[PDB]
Amino acid sequence: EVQLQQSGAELVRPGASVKLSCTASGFKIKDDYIHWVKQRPEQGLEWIGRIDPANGHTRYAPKFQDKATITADTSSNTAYLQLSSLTSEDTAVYYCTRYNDYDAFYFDYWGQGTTLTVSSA
Amino acid sequence: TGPVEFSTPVKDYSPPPVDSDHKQGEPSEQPEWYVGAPVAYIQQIFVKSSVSPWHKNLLAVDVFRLPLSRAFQLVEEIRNHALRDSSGVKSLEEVCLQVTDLLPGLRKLRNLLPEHGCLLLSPGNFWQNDWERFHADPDIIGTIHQHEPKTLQTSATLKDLLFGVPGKYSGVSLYTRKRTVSYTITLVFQRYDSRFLSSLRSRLKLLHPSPNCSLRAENLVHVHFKEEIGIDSRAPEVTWGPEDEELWRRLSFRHWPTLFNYYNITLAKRYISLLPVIPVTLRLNPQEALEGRQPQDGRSAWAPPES
Amino acid sequence: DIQMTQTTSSLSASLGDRVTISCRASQDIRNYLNWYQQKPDGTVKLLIYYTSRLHSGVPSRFSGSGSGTDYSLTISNLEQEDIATYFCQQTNTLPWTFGGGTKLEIKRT
Ligand SMILES: *[C@@H]1O[C@H](CO)[C@@H](O[C@@H]2O[C@H](CO)[C@@H](O)[C@H](O)[C@H]2NC(C)=O)[C@H](O)[C@H]1NC(C)=O
Ligand SMILES: *[C@@H]1O[C@H](CO)[C@@H](O)[C@H](O)[C@H]1NC(C)=O
Repeated sequence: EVQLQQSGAELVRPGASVKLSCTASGFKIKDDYIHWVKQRPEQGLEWIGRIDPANGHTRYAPKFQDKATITADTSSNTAYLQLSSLTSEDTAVYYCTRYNDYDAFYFDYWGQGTTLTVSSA
Repeated sequence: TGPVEFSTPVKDYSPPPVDSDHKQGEPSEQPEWYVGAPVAYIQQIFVKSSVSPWHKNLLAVDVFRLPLSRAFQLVEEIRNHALRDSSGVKSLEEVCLQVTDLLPGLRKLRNLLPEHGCLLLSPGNFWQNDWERFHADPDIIGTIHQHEPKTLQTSATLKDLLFGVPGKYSGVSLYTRKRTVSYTITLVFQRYDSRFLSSLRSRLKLLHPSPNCSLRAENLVHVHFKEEIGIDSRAPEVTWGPEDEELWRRLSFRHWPTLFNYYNITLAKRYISLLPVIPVTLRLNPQEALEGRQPQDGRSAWAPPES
Repeated sequence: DIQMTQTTSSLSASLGDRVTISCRASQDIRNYLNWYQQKPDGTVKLLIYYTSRLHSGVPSRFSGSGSGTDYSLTISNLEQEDIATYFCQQTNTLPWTFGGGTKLEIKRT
């Protein structure tokens, strides 16, 4: 019943920026944090950061302090992830997730993930 | 006259505005006293236990010692609990109610009620949150019932205030019925933080899961106090049902006013909010009590009135 | 940070056989471990949180155990649908970190 619908695949030139999206169904984003996780084929899963859509308090991993910018809006029940100064290292699959328990902090429901490609082509 | 009540859902709660509306709407369902922020939010952690393989070598003293031994660790965990991924408040210190001094003339109640810090109540306040004193106490029952009046009084007794539980759920009578004393850790909050409260509840649930528990935890309850003018063994299993929540209704009608008057806090014009109870279940064993057996075992300097 | 290590990158198995997956934390994480399943199509699913609490709807085959710095995930009997990649995540210190992940296979020859 709870779904997190993510956008389509992306392909941008290096040095540009992308604005990923995450539509939520079956619940309202005010109720829970929305997270973003980065997966590369050989580096496993990396936690990027989270947001609290009630007050907009975002905190990030120290790796992604100058790279990520997570924003959400309640009206469209959608969360967004922004990556700036893209390079060949930033190509990965980015997942959207939340949690509802606030001591175990387990990621509850996941999106299908959006593949991001960076190449001069 | 009496304590009136009004209940609101927990899902989306915010204290009513104090003076945004000069006159409330005519068909408004809210009571006219439900105006400002509450004096305090009372959060109760109901701790129930059961000695599953009960056998005949258990005594009445162990019925108190076994659950109350966990009280000190539970209080320390509650006090040191911090929301690890907070967006607002983090620790209990930022939200719980601060009390400075007891009223003068309560020298007898000093070192039995907390001072100069958070207003957290538990049976450990008898031994001053010192597990060493609790372990070295020769008569737990004597210490607990030391300040019990010999006759019924309007004010709530010290044991009732610290346990936060009606008398029928405690007392040495439960030993005969093979049950176990159940107490309550009373947290008094100055501010309401939904995320901190949810984290605390989930942390307690993770630490001490309660089987067969389906408590609703759906509504707050606001209580308004009007002015007063005179001018073979089969040990019972821990059961959680509709009577376990709203257990504060079975306390004395002067419980909360008695507690708050000790710190020179008045409830005459104002109201308090009672949060849904947090269930905590402990699994205890008789081997703990047998190994903790002490001299001065079956003799206590306290005889309940039996005529 | 806390480094989560899954020693085996791949793990051959056979249907019906029980499968155990274990990962090691860099330091004490106080039973704050989460296990996730990633299907080959890319869908990610939570199996177990804390250390052994089964998520709602997850089959009873999956079970978890461990304390301190060592933890493990066990599957009672392997089904065809259980072939996927499994990750462990610690939630003790705020920068959550994931393990490398273990991929399941089928015994051959
Ligand atoms: C107990 O509380 C009452 C109010 O609930 C205090 O009464 C007032 O205290 C303020 C403190 O700043 C004084 O400025 C007022 O003049 C007091 N008014 C009256 C009518 O007493 C009272 O002082 C408190 N007592 C103690 C011992 O703390
Ligand atoms: C308690 O829960 C268990 C597990 O779901 C199940 O037997 C039943 O729902 C309850 N049993 C009793 C005896 O209350």
